[PDB]
Amino acid sequence: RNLSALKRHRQSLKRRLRNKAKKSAIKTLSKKAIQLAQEGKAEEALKIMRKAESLIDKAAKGSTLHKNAAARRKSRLMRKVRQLLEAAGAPLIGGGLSA
Amino acid sequence: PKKVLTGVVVSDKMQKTVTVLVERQFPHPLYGKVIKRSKKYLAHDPEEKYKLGDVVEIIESRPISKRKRFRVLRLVESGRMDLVEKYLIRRQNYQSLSK
Amino acid sequence: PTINQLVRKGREKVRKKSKVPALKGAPFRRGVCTVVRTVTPKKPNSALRKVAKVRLTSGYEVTAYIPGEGHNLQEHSVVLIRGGRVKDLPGVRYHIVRGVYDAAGVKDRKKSRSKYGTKKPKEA
Amino acid sequence: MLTDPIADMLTRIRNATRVYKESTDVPASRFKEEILRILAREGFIKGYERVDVDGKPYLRVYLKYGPRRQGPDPRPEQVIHHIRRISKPGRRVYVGVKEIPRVRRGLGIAILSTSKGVLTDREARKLGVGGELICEVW
Amino acid sequence: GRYIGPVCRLCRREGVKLYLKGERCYSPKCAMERRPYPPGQHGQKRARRPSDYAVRLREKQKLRRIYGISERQFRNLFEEASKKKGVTGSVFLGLLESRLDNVVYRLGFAVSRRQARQLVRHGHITVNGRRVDLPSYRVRPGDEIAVAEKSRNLELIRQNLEAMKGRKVGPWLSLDVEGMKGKFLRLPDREDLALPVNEQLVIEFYSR
Amino acid sequence: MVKIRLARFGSKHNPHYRIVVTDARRKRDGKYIEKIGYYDPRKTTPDWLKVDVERARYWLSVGAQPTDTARRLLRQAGVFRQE
RNA sequence: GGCUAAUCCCCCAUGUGGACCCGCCCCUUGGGGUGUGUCCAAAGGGCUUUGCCCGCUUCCGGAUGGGCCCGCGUCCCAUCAGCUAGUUGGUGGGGUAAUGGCCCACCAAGGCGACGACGGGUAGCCGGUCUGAGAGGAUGGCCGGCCACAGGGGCACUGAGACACGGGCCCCACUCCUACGGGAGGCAGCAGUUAGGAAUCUUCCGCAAUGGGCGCAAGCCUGACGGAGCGACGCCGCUUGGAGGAAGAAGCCCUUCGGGGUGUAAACUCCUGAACCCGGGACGAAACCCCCGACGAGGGGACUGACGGUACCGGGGUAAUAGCGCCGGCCAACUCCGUGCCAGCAGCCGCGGUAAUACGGAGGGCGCGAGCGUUACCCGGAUUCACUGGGCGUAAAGGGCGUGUAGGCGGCCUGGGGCGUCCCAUGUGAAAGACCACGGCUCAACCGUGGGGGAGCGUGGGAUACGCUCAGGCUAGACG
Ligand SMILES: [Mg+2]
Ligand SMILES: [Mg+2]
Ligand SMILES: [Mg+2]
Ligand SMILES: [Mg+2]
Ligand SMILES: [Mg+2]
Ligand SMILES: [Mg+2]
Ligand SMILES: [Mg+2]
Ligand SMILES: [Mg+2]
Ligand SMILES: [Mg+2]
Ligand SMILES: [Mg+2]
Ligand SMILES: [Mg+2]
Ligand SMILES: [Mg+2]
Ligand SMILES: [Mg+2]
Ligand SMILES: [Mg+2]
Ligand SMILES: [Mg+2]
Ligand SMILES: [Mg+2]
Ligand SMILES: [Mg+2]
Ligand SMILES: [Mg+2]
Ligand SMILES: [Mg+2]
Ligand SMILES: [Mg+2]
Ligand SMILES: [Mg+2]
Ligand SMILES: [Mg+2]
Ligand SMILES: [Mg+2]
Ligand SMILES: [Mg+2]
Ligand SMILES: [Mg+2]
Ligand SMILES: [Mg+2]
Ligand SMILES: [Mg+2]
Ligand SMILES: [Mg+2]
Ligand SMILES: [Mg+2]
Ligand SMILES: [Mg+2]
Ligand SMILES: [Mg+2]
Ligand SMILES: [Mg+2]
Ligand SMILES: [Mg+2]
Ligand SMILES: [Mg+2]
Ligand SMILES: [Mg+2]
Ligand SMILES: [Mg+2]
Ligand SMILES: [Mg+2]
Ligand SMILES: [Mg+2]
Ligand SMILES: [Mg+2]
Ligand SMILES: [Mg+2]
Ligand SMILES: [Mg+2]
Ligand SMILES: [Mg+2]
Ligand SMILES: [Mg+2]
Ligand SMILES: [Mg+2]
Ligand SMILES: [Mg+2]
Ligand SMILES: [Mg+2]
Ligand SMILES: [Mg+2]
Ligand SMILES: [Mg+2]
Ligand SMILES: [Mg+2]
Ligand SMILES: [Mg+2]
Ligand SMILES: [Mg+2]
Ligand SMILES: [Mg+2]
Ligand SMILES: [Mg+2]
Ligand SMILES: [Mg+2]
Ligand SMILES: [Mg+2]
Ligand SMILES: [Mg+2]
Ligand SMILES: [Mg+2]
Ligand SMILES: [Mg+2]
Ligand SMILES: [Mg+2]
Ligand SMILES: [Mg+2]
Ligand SMILES: [Mg+2]
Ligand SMILES: [Mg+2]
Ligand SMILES: [Mg+2]
Ligand SMILES: [Mg+2]
Ligand SMILES: [Mg+2]
Ligand SMILES: [Mg+2]
Ligand SMILES: [Mg+2]
Ligand SMILES: [Mg+2]
Ligand SMILES: [Mg+2]
Ligand SMILES: [Mg+2]
Ligand SMILES: [Mg+2]
Ligand SMILES: [Mg+2]
Ligand SMILES: [Mg+2]
Ligand SMILES: [Mg+2]
Ligand SMILES: [Mg+2]
Ligand SMILES: [Mg+2]
Ligand SMILES: [Mg+2]
Ligand SMILES: [Mg+2]
Ligand SMILES: [Mg+2]
Ligand SMILES: [Mg+2]
Ligand SMILES: [Mg+2]
Ligand SMILES: [Mg+2]
Ligand SMILES: [Mg+2]
Ligand SMILES: [Mg+2]
Ligand SMILES: [Mg+2]
Ligand SMILES: [Mg+2]
Ligand SMILES: [Mg+2]
Ligand SMILES: [Mg+2]
Ligand SMILES: [Mg+2]
Ligand SMILES: [Mg+2]
Ligand SMILES: [Zn+2]
Repeated sequence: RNLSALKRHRQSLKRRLRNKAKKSAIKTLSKKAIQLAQEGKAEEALKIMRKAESLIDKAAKGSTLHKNAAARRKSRLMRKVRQLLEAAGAPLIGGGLSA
Repeated sequence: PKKVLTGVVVSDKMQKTVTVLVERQFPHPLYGKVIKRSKKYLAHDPEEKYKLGDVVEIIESRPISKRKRFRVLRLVESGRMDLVEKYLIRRQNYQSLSK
Repeated sequence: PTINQLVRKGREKVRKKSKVPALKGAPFRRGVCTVVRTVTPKKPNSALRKVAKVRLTSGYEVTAYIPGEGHNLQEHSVVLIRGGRVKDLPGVRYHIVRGVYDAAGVKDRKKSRSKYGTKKPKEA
Repeated sequence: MLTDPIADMLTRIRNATRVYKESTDVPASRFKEEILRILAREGFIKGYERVDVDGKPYLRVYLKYGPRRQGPDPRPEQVIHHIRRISKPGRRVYVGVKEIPRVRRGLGIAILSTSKGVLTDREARKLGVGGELICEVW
Repeated sequence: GRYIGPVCRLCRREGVKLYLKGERCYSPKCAMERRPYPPGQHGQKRARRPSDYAVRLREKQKLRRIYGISERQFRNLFEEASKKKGVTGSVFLGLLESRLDNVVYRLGFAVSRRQARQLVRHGHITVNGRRVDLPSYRVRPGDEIAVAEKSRNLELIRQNLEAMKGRKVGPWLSLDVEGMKGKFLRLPDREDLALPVNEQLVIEFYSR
Repeated sequence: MVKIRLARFGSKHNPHYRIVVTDARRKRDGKYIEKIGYYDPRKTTPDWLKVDVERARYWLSVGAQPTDTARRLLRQAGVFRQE
């Protein structure tokens, strides 16, 4: 009995609590941006969207949120931000997106 | 070679979709006679261009939905309702032979 | 039949039905005896045939013929079932393996010892 | 309606020869004419010719038989010992080029309708094509 | 293990002379002389007409007993001959003649077939410089079949080759009597063998 | 990792190897991609090793990794010899 | 609760490049290029420490491996005829590496079925294998490919990759520990135990080979594997002697009592030398490694055995296992005695109620022979489900008759198309097996090398007789 593959399981749990955490952050930022786009605040929503994109690419850096899943999240995020922004648009910051 | 078939549009009633009937001849594997069997494919009509009774070509496509893997390539011969009437009569014959 | 009729309905394969539900399709099946009996034969013959009712390891209850001249088989002895019917005794669809598990081979049998299961004698 | 003209012609010939007739009138068509041409070239019939029966076109097939024989039944030996349609409506028969049969170990013929026309078995094999296997004759 | 026991009783049962005794099937003692009838209590009785299966069976038995093989190798070699190109009967006979022990008998090294099988089995026989003790070994055309120098001093071999002086050898064979060599030139054809056997009957026997 | 190794295809006490290109994760006697030689350890024939070098050169150019024994046999036929 | 290191984790910078929204272009489903804007990188260790090695980061591509999709093929029951509510489609959304009712909300009312839906029964599938003249039938053990499962059921985490046999969570059954609160388990891995069963092996040897995982390497791990063991379970090869030897010993058998048989068979004469004894004794093994050359090429060198002192070679050497089935016909092999519708044989026909070639023994014979029989099962014969290849007046079989739906089938002439049909080229048809040739173990079984073949499907091209289709025409069928 007592095979040291147990170690893997141990490590597994660690990695779980990492990935989860990161992922949660992403989501909580994404909504935070989208809401502000729905309420017509261009600059703040843009800032939050930039932070969210950075977080997404950093999660893609590790085994948490790797290949084009991250591109999916970024594409959906920027699409919804630019679309929701078009209610008396006024793209204040203009940084996060292409003019 | 993405498979290309030819059939008659036998059902209109769906949104952005047509039901096509595609026939096929082949020799019976033992008794050798030429037997003719048909099959209904669901084709994707994006512009609602094709109507009932049209003879169209169907092309193997990236799946649009469940049961939908083909798109209407082009119109071949428009408006021969005799085949449609044959299909309708065959389906209507099912009212008998039950109880 | 027309060719079109053969396309529509086609020839029907004929199913075989096993004459021997000595189950699992096994070559032999061991069981325990219930009766050791002497039975009268069918119309054209006349004799006293030694048979045995058997409960089987397959949960079956059959009747088997006792080959040879004399048998040591009794009411509660275990035996093996070989299969094969007796033409003149309706009911016995199986035979008994002699020299196996309780049923010693035929004594003073010197001609055919593969069947009837008796060991080779010695010549002084 | 007549449902198989080719088999009908073959049977007309079969019956006419079985009663030792001199000729037989078969309703005329180009395909029948080709079959008859192959037969005449292969020596199974004396020949044939177009004719008009009550204004409708027909084909007079002149059959040939053997010599009169000895003993009982002096009826001459048949030249068309056997004729049999193979690919009939309801079960069409098609053969490749390796699937062309040798009729009666070569003493007979197999008539094929191929892309290059109506040929015999030897003709189709030397031409290298297959097609619809119409009939055996030997 | 092939058939081992009284032999000339098979000289009698087949009704024809098959010299598996070597000598003494030549001198007036084969028991085919003055006793041609089959063995047993019913030997001298009248022979009822044999069925077709009987004829085919006795012919195949005649052949197999002549060559001394078992039915297993016999039938397997027969299937082998049937698969090859050519007449099954002549090919079968040539394959039986290609047996090493039968070649040793054909080259006159041994008096009989069984003696040749023993001379092979004990390693007294050389094939292309090497020893072979397998009687079922097949000799290809061109192989040299000699006697190992260890056995060249043997009295039996010198006796047999002493009698082989002036005697003739099969047309598909050749031998040097002093050097005890020999050569399987070619496969013998149906005519080359004087076997009193109708091979078509063996073929018809294995048809069933 | 696609590799180049040996598959034992002889019989008991009669080993015969096929020098073979295959993914390392399959059985050593299982399905392979290409058969690019055969090795006979007992050397019972005049030719007991053949390679067809240029194919091995290709498969090495794409990243196959030969076994130490496979590499030894490939070098014996000069897949690596570059003069 | 406290301390601490790193190729563990985080932030910033550099942006080769990449990702994303928007615009443009070329392509055409989400392919490629481009512009601006936003976001994104990393790690060190080792020595012969001035250089190299083992690594790390972003990206393009290659390779191998897979995911998803589609045409076609894939058992039985119609005494299973209607099935369907995420069910069919749409819009938007979620999820994934990726399409998708995969999931979700809203909208539409669809989808499938006699060309076998739905239901029930059975079943891993294939390369192949067995049989068969072939078509076909049957089968899928072993080897190879794919799938599925890891006590039963569900679920996700980690990761390039799992919904994970020797990982995790929960429910259920069972076994074990228990301080009664709670725990530990998972051989369909190699042996082995037990149960069940007619029945299926050693708790073996070994890392020497081949392959795998990690490592710079040395090396470690490997019940994959290479061998050995047990079982006539199969295949193949081999022995139980060879030659001489009586018009023919005894015994046994039959008899017409004269004899016939066992039978050259034995005894015996000579020769060879299975076993066992003695000695030599392997191939499988060359790299990794060392050293020269620059850790390359190249050259050369050296360590490395389970099998096993086995295979094999040389020497010596003894005549030294035979059994099983059958003998009425099919079917090859016959007599005597004994038993008397008893005792029994039997695949079918049938034997035995006083001469039994059919029961039991003997003698003799036939068939095979380290086998021979039996049972079960598959194909065969069986043209007895008939495509090849059958039938329906009286033998099984014309439906009581009609009307007509679907379907099947379609007169003559011309033309267009080229769907069937045919031809060529090519791709695919893995390996093994099968076939052919050569070869390696003294032969074979076994194995290697090479060659050939191949239905089907993909693509390109061609032919148009027939079938089809479209257009036109005709009157012999049909109708008026
Ligand atoms: Mg570890
Ligand atoms: Mg939150
Ligand atoms: Mg992941
Ligand atoms: Mg519509
Ligand atoms: Mg859709
Ligand atoms: Mg309905
Ligand atoms: Mg009676
Ligand atoms: Mg032959
Ligand atoms: Mg010659
Ligand atoms: Mg045969
Ligand atoms: Mg794999
Ligand atoms: Mg190179
Ligand atoms: Mg702490
Ligand atoms: Mg702590
Ligand atoms: Mg600290
Ligand atoms: Mg890191
Ligand atoms: Mg940065
Ligand atoms: Mg740049
Ligand atoms: Mg930029
Ligand atoms: Mg539901
Ligand atoms: Mg819903
Ligand atoms: Mg909508
Ligand atoms: Mg969607
Ligand atoms: Mg259908
Ligand atoms: Mg099952
Ligand atoms: Mg065969
Ligand atoms: Mg199957
Ligand atoms: Mg399987
Ligand atoms: Mg196994
Ligand atoms: Mg399960
Ligand atoms: Mg489970
Ligand atoms: Mg990993
Ligand atoms: Mg995943
Ligand atoms: Mg699983
Ligand atoms: Mg386990
Ligand atoms: Mg595991
Ligand atoms: Mg646990
Ligand atoms: Mg038990
Ligand atoms: Mg084993
Ligand atoms: Mg190793
Ligand atoms: Mg290794
Ligand atoms: Mg070092
Ligand atoms: Mg260990
Ligand atoms: Mg093993
Ligand atoms: Mg036994
Ligand atoms: Mg054997
Ligand atoms: Mg006497
Ligand atoms: Mg003797
Ligand atoms: Mg001696
Ligand atoms: Mg060695
Ligand atoms: Mg060596
Ligand atoms: Mg140096
Ligand atoms: Mg070197
Ligand atoms: Mg080593
Ligand atoms: Mg040793
Ligand atoms: Mg010796
Ligand atoms: Mg003796
Ligand atoms: Mg007889
Ligand atoms: Mg008997
Ligand atoms: Mg009496
Ligand atoms: Mg009597
Ligand atoms: Mg009587
Ligand atoms: Mg008797
Ligand atoms: Mg009998
Ligand atoms: Mg008897
Ligand atoms: Mg006897
Ligand atoms: Mg057996
Ligand atoms: Mg049968
Ligand atoms: Mg049949
Ligand atoms: Mg037949
Ligand atoms: Mg029947
Ligand atoms: Mg028929
Ligand atoms: Mg009949
Ligand atoms: Mg009647
Ligand atoms: Mg009747
Ligand atoms: Mg009637
Ligand atoms: Mg009636
Ligand atoms: Mg109609
Ligand atoms: Mg027509
Ligand atoms: Mg039609
Ligand atoms: Mg075409
Ligand atoms: Mg091809
Ligand atoms: Mg092949
Ligand atoms: Mg091969
Ligand atoms: Mg050889
Ligand atoms: Mg084509
Ligand atoms: Mg044309
Ligand atoms: Mg035309
Ligand atoms: Mg018209
Ligand atoms: Mg008119
Ligand atoms: Zn003799």
